[PDB]
Amino acid sequence: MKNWQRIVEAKLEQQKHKVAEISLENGTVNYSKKIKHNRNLKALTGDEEIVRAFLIDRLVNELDYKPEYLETEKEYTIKGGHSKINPRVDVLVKDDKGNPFFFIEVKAPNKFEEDKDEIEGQLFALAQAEERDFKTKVKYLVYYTVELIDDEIVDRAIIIDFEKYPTYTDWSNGGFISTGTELTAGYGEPKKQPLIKGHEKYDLRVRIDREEIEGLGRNLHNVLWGGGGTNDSEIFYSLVNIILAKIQDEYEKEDGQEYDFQVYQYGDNVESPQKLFDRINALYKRALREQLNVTDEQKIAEDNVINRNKFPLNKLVYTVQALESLSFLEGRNSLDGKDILGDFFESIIRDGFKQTKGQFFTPTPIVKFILYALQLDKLAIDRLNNDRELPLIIDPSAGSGTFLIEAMKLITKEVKYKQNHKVKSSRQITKRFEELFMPDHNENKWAREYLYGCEINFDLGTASKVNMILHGDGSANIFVQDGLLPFRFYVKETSPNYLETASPDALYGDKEVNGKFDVVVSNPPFSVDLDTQTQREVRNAFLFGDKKNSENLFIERYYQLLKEGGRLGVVLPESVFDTTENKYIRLFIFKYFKVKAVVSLPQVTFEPFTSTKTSLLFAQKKTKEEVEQWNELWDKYGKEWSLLKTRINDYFSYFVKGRPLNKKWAPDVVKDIQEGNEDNIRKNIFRFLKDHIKEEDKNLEIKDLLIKYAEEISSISKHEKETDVFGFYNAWWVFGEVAKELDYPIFMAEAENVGYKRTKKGEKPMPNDLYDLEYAPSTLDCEKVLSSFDIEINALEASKTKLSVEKGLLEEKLKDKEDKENEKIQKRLNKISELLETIENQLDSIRSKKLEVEGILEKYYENNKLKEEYSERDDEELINHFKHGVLYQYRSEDILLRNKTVHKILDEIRQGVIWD
Amino acid sequence: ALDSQRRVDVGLSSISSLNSTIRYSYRWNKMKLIQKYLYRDIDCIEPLGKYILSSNNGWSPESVVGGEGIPILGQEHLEFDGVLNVSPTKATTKTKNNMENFFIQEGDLFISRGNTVDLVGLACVVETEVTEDIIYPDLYIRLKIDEKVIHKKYLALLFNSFFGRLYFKYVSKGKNQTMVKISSNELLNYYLPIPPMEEQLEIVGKIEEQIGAQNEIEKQIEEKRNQIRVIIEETARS
Ligand SMILES: C[S@@+](CC[C@H](N)C(=O)[O-])C[C@H]1O[C@@H](n2cnc3c(N)ncnc32)[C@H](O)[C@@H]1O
Repeated sequence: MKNWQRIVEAKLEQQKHKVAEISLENGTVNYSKKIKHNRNLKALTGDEEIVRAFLIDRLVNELDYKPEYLETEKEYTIKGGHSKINPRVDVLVKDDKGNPFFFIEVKAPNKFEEDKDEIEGQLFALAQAEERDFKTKVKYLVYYTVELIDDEIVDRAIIIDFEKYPTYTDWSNGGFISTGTELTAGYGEPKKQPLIKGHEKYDLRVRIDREEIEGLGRNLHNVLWGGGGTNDSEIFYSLVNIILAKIQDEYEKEDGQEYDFQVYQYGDNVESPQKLFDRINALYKRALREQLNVTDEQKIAEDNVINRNKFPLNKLVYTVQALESLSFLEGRNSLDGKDILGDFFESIIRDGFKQTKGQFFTPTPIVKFILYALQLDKLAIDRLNNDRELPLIIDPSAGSGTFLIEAMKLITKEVKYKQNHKVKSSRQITKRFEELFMPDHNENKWAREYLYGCEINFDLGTASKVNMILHGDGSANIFVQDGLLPFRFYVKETSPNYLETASPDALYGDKEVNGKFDVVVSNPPFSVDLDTQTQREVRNAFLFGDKKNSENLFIERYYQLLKEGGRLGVVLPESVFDTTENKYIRLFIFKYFKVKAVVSLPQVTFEPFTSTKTSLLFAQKKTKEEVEQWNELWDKYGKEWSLLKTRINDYFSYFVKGRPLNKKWAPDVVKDIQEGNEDNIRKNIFRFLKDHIKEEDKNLEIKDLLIKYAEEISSISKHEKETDVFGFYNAWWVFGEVAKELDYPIFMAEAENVGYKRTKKGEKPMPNDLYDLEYAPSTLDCEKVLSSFDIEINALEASKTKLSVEKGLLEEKLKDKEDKENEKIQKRLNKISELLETIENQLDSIRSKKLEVEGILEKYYENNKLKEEYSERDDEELINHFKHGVLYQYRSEDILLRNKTVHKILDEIRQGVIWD
Repeated sequence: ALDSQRRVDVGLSSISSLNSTIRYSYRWNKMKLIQKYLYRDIDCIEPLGKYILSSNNGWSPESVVGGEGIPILGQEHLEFDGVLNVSPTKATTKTKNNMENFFIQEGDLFISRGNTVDLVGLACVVETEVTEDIIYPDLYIRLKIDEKVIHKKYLALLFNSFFGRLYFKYVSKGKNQTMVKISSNELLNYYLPIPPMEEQLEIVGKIEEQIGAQNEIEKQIEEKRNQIRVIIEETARS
């Protein structure tokens, strides 16, 4: 049972005057006979009636108002079109002059965010009728509701002046005018309670309920967006700036003084929507002088918290009023409000941002596949166990911070909740886990140290920062200073900076490499369009900056950031894998990286924004010993090829072209020509060609072989174009020779579907083919689904037993009555009896499914743990149990890591490849 | 069994096998694995770039069904038997400046560039008398080959066989499964089993006889159709 219902019942019962009675155990409500009712109310219609009764009691007893001026349940009869309408008004209180002092509409607290559409259907018609009949003006309209904070009932109300905004246009430009949060006694002008730290009533809300955030989101989509305006970037940017200003408010305003985000309200009545622009602009400078610490005087001077041409201030004041008590920095403290604001803002980004070529977001299913396929959870657990640290993840092209957000929510969930048994219980490990995850109010506290990022777009940089603040991080490490800038330019106030550090590498070519990060995940842009202000990095900092393909620079950056043994999972375009022009980069990776998985992706992945085939590359940086071994083998086989080229070209000129023998040739060449050791002649042809020769070629004469080949032997003879890095040898020949010695297996797979299809209209689910959700929680509580569920049924059983007893008493008291007049109410009692039997019928029906789900729990669960045979959810039967009926709740949408059964690509990733 | 795998375990040494560009990808390595399985017992595997003389891409201007202009073909005229079933339905009414090589001649090899992933790279040979000049659309390639080593119809039959279908289902580069476009680069780099010309003629003869059998079946079919017509006519007349 809910405590607040009992508190309200006790508060209403403690009043001296017994005018209204309620009984939750019997589920009945009774009122005094003074007010006429057109129907016999016998069942609880909802919380609305209780709130109305509480308001009536508050008006009569606490505010000392005369009851004769209060009117409730007023009946109206109107003929609308071909039908009849009977609207009702909740509370009417008129003064001595007849004007309505209180025009109060009562609605349930849990129904406020979804009943707004009916408000227009209940208020405007009555005003129009009043104007048609008496041509008078109503003074103030009051909308009242109750809220529960720290077991205390607080009042949040909206007061609208009808005379101030006589027209609908003026009311819309007013932006949901609310004169005061609370009423005032002694005929005083309405006054709002300050929102200031220090007083629990004055303080903001920290217990954020899960449901009203969805109502706020849909109201913003239906009002701010205009209903017909969707996917507009500037409105989203204005909302982002407003939220950033609010964040700065909680950051700087601190305790002992009221916040400046709320309407200061020096006067009793709320002022015009104007005279707030200067406030919000100065506040928006305090932000970016405190958080971002920008050093652009022109950008500060241009202000532009909003744009006045496309963002009218009425929507601004609506947004400000809607977000007064929703403290974002402190709302994450509560368990209930832990993830509410993050989901709210990710929904804001999802619905409202227009994305297209150049600027579009990586879908979540691909991001989670990338993060899990790197075994990032296991890497983090091993790092915590061995070195008492977490992996140092960076995303050098983080647009909206999707990769970083998913990495945060993955590491926290895996280390703290899911795979917490893997980590050891040593005292040092325990204390490190204490300063990392334990406080449980800000579990994403480690991110401030172990999560970096780089974005070139300032707007998306601010969006990423505010998103990742609302998800729990401080978001200090996200940089808006371009991905490819040198490591010296990345500067920020906080002292621990792993991106500043750099040092030249002898193997790389004397160029500077960072070598500090563990994991590098990114979605590289198709075309970097590197800025012309700093073009020294194109030549000096990067090996292949002079080439036409400037996006292939990103791969080189991934070599500099990673540590010796680091992991790299990126979505490279398919053109990198199959195009001759990109060959230089493909020889680059094999030089320094251990390719481990190439997962192809369907072209429906990025629809509708772009239709190009992309592939996933998973690689691991190679240590100094392996790359020096590669260098020495390359040098050896390149020298051997260099000798073979000159020898075989000398062989051609004489033995085929016919040019006389000369003594200026190699001694082995000249003697093999003179004494005719044709076996060595054939052997050199075979070794130089390697492939391109068959078993027929060995017997056939060398001269005809050379004539037939010509083109192929010339192609093999020609050396490479990149030079310097490779060393004047043939890449194909020497690469084959070296790769014969250093062979390792690469895993390749293709996905046909990715679990979704994003047409221009909307998403439609499809087979996943990448990973499979768990669909069955690993922790199911019997008492959570049992006791609370049976409380309702046994309370109803007790209520129906009491009803049966009273019905029997009425039956007897009518048995000693005369039948003719009895018949009508006897039939009414029969209707009551059939209602009771049918209601207990559906209670018995739901008790049957209760019994069957209890049986399923007993069959599949042993001490709230999934058994080993049911641990890997290959059993479609249990899955179908959870995703059907009433078991929709308590589902687990996490990605399932089977580790022993291979069905989908992620399982083969996590089993086949080894990261070491 | 091999084609329907969706998972390939590729070694590093396997990358540089007749590659010359160090291409590593799921599609390319799957194609190489299938080719290795095909060409296991078969020998004399040879590239098509050595025995190719020229390749010319056709082009087709704006046209409407009919139009009383010079006729043009359609994508349905290509056949698996390797014979171009000439039956144009549309024509172009306006004239161009040059049309010398845009007509179809007898004994030519036509390659399908853009079509479905199944029917892409489909090849045909023009064997009937062309008579009137007809324009062949852009989704075609005229292929002139070394006649001494490889026969014109044998290449078409190979391309229409699974030998070419498996290669072109992975080599094709298209934005959707409905249209994938091949180019001349893979035609240059394609590897073929090229037995002695006697074997090619023997294969062609077997295909022709097994197609003539089916021709007997449909000639029986129009015999039945004519029987239906005769029954209707005799019932109606009297
Ligand atoms: C790939 S999108 C989305 C990235 C990430 N998956 C996300 O959801 O936030 C990132 C965008 O930022 C841009 N971008 C990021 N880093 C850049 C850089 N260093 N130089 C130029 N553009 C960059 C790219 O143009 C790209 O369109």
